Amino acid sequence: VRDRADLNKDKPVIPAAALAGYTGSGPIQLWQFLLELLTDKSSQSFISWTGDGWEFKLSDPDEVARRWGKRKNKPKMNYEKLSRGLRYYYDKNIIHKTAGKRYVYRFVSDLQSLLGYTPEELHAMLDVK
Amino acid sequence: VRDRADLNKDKPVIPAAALAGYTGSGPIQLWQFLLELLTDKSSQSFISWTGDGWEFKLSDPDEVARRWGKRKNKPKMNYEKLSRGLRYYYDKNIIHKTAGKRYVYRFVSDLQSLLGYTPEELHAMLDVK
DNA sequence: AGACAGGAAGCACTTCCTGGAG
DNA sequence: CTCCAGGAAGTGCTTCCTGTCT
Repeated sequence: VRDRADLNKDKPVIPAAALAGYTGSGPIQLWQFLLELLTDKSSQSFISWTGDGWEFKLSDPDEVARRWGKRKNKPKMNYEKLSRGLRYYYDKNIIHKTAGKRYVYRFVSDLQSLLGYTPEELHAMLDVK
Repeated sequence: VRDRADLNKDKPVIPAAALAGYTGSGPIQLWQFLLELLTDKSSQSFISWTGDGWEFKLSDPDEVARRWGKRKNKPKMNYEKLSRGLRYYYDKNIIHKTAGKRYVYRFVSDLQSLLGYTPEELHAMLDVK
């Protein structure tokens, strides 16, 4: 059995650069970035899936903001501003706020027809219940 | 003498990403993009310094646009549009258009005191004139 | 107080287009 | 024609602020 296919490795399952390159959507966007962090085993301490579908929660809001800023060269980035970005998604039907729960948002389920992966397949690949 | 791990190889003398990080100017901008290609030995075939100060020339506009498009994930990018972005630099005083010379522009923001380099030195680190 | 909704203004283009000069 | 100038509209935030709830 020479032809070995040991899947991927230890890198974000859905990296932002590739997603954005694939869709030719322009420079990387906030939701694409959060998607990368979420499909990456290591990032799991400051951002994770709540287990309920596409609902995710920013366990440590500032760590996520710090990286968002470091990624776009916006040193003064933080959650108060990062979140304004999310609120604009409410109309564009991309992400919605999970009312009543601190730091909790949910992608619209149509992300599944774009990614090709099911929230459950993604949960499995990583490790969440 | 092992401490001879001191190179000056084939990587841009001024990467756009690092320049942006150094200034914390946000996503890579077009003028930073062209700066990187101009300070990269391997790109002297489609874009290069004309030898007069910071005057540069797009010897192959389409290749520059293509590359520009690939950096920001905008596959439909062409010179027609890249040059529109350049024109918006006139009122911002970042670039001046050499009149009577196809595809020739000049950086006019004070690049020397921001990069620390000199038109001459950069000309030296490269083989231009 | 911090989380959160959304108005307002600004930034750096990207995309479309009229129009003028060589 | 192609280059080139610049108007006008739109995107995806970034930055700032009022106001509400909790």
